[PDB]
Order: sequence, then structure tokens, then C-alpha cells
Amino acid sequence: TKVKYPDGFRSWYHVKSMVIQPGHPLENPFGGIHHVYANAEAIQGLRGGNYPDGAVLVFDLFDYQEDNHALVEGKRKLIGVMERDAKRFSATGGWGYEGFGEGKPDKRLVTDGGQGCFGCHAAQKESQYVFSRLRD
Amino acid sequence: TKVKYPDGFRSWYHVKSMVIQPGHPLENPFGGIHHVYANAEAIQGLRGGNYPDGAVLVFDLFDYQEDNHALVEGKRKLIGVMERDAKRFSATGGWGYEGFGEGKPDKRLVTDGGQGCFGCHAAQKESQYVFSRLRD
Ligand code: HEC
Ligand code: HEC
Ligand SMILES: [Zn+2]
Repeated sequence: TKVKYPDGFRSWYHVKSMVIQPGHPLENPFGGIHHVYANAEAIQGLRGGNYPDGAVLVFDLFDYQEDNHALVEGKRKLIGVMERDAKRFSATGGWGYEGFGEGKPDKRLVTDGGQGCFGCHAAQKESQYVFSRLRD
Repeated sequence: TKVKYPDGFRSWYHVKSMVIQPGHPLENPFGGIHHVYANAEAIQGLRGGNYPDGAVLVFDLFDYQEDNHALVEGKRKLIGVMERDAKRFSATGGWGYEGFGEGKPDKRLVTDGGQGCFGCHAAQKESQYVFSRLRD
């Protein structure tokens, strides 16, 4: 019951972005510029509908470089994936969690069935474990 | 003669993002977090083809707030638009340039036929006047 690599995610809907800089409590490991993407099924869930199985959210994390009062995207550090499967992933709330180092399909990171990822997202039980909100 | 408001641009492919902070040359009026979106026709040009008529790039500009060393997106300040049409927009290199205040259709910002936008973009003559490059 592994989470699939989300092929083609870069074509998906861009939900939002945030920058985490040194000093912030999530600097390790989430420091950098990140972008959140969602496929069609996740949008139904984000819109205030419910999440169909098959919904996928991606957190795409880049290192940044400071260039004359601009922050410029550098190398991809990793992508984080949540894949909705109420029955397959019922142990962590109906979402499977995986990380891919540098976004590579062969660099799977999660060793504990996603319990560590879930421990934090569990704080968002109310929104079905998703922190991101749709915007305009 | 007028650049069309790009309805539905938020659905399009997210090319890249960048943060421009106070002190940067472009702070006024491009300061903030911006995201670049391309429709299907613009992707063809970004990937190395010619840009077809009908190609559209949008620069989506948000204010941000610094909160405990995170930069969080706030309100949309404006969108900048480039619309390809080699004949109609011949005076400005075949792209028409428009700004929409707060991303609203009724708030047109350009008052000089796009000459001011064109003058800086002319530096990228070699890449069909587009600064952004596809990344993975
Ligand atoms: C708190 C200590 C966290 C841990 C550990 C993990 N995540 Fe998380 N995640 C966190 C926050 C605050 C956010 C929102 C960021 C924003 O821009 O608002 C996220 C977001 C995700 C997303 C995007 C979907 C969403 O819930 O907003 C994904 C796909 C995601 N996170 C996956 C993920 C994985 C795979 C983790 C373990 C390897 C993981 N997260 C841990 C907070 C925390
Ligand atoms: C230099 C003095 C500029 C002026 C005046 C304008 N633009 Fe521009 N633009 C500039 C840069 C350096 C970039 C790249 C930003 C990045 O993230 O790399 C941009 C980008 C755009 C885009 C995105 C497509 C691209 O060329 O990369 C659009 C749609 C765009 N700019 C529109 C635009 C309009 C409408 C302007 C006058 C109101 C305008 N720009 C001025 C540099 C400069
Ligand atoms: Zn300076």
C-alpha cells in the first residue's frame, strides 16, 4: 500500500505558495519556497465538497537564493504527497503520506507508514487533515 | 487593440514564482510574491517552439506578510498580461501588454499602449521578449 509517484503533478492546479526562512520553527526540514498542487479530485475536496478517493495533494519544496532583494527558486529539495484512499490508508486518516527526495520517484523517504507526517496533519482533523485553503 | 482579460488564468500551468522584496529595482510596482502562468499556446513557445497567436502569459502579483520568518501571501495587487498577436500588437513586438489592478477586469493600468512594459521586455528580444524559462 505505497503512495504512487504523482506523475504530471506540475500540470495540476496551483493552490498556493509560502516561504519558510531561517528562524521559523519549520526551517528543518521545510525551509525554502513551497508550492501546493492539487489534481481535479482534490479540488472537489478543497472547494468544500468531500474528497473522492484518488485525490492527490503535492507540496513541492525548493531551496531559494537571495539575489539583490529577490528570493529566486533554486534546486528542488523534495516533494511531499498525500493520496486519498479512505480504506487503503485508514490508519493515517484516509490519506497516504510519502516523500520523494529531490522529487525523484526512487528516493522514497517515509519509513514509518506515514505516522510522523500524520502526527502533525492530525491537528487539522476538522478540514480532513489538509492545511492549505483555496484562494482567488 | 485592447488586451483581453485572461479569464480562467488561475487554472493554467504554473511556470515559476519569485519574491521581490523592498530595495529591489522592480519593487515599484512589482514588489511582492509573483507567480507566472501560461496557457497551452504559451507553453509551446516556452518549450522552444514559436509563440502562436493566442498565447497568453500572466504575472500574478500578491502582497505578502512577514510573520515569524515565514512569507505568507496576502492580497492580490495586480496581474500583468502578455497576449500574443503578431499583427495587432506589431508596435510592441507582437505581444500586447496590459495590467489589471487587483486582477479586476475593469481596472486597466497601462496608459501608453504598453510602450513602457515593451521597453524593458525588449532586452529579451532573443527569447521572443519573455523572461521566464520553464523549469522542472
Ligand atoms: C508539522 C510538523 C508537519 C509535518 C511533520 C508534516 N507536515 Fe505536511 N504540512 C504542514 C503544514 C503547516 C502545511 C501547509 C503549508 C502551507 O503552505 O499552507 C503542510 C502541507 C502539506 C501538503 C499540502 C496539502 C496540505 O495539507 O496543505 C502535503 C502534500 C503535505 N503537507 C505532505 C506531508 C508529508 C508527505 C509529510 C511527512 C513526510 C508531511 N507533510 C509532514 C505541516 C506538517
Ligand atoms: C523591467 C524594467 C520590466 C518592466 C517595465 C516590465 N517587466 Fe514584465 N517582467 C520583467 C521581469 C524581469 C520578468 C520576469 C519575472 C520572473 O519571475 O522571472 C517579467 C515577467 C513578465 C511576465 C511573465 C512572462 C515573462 O516574460 O517572464 C508578464 C506577463 C509581464 N512581465 C508583463 C508586463 C506588463 C504588462 C508590463 C507593463 C505594465 C511589464 N511586464 C513591465 C521585467 C519588466
Ligand atoms: Zn540593498
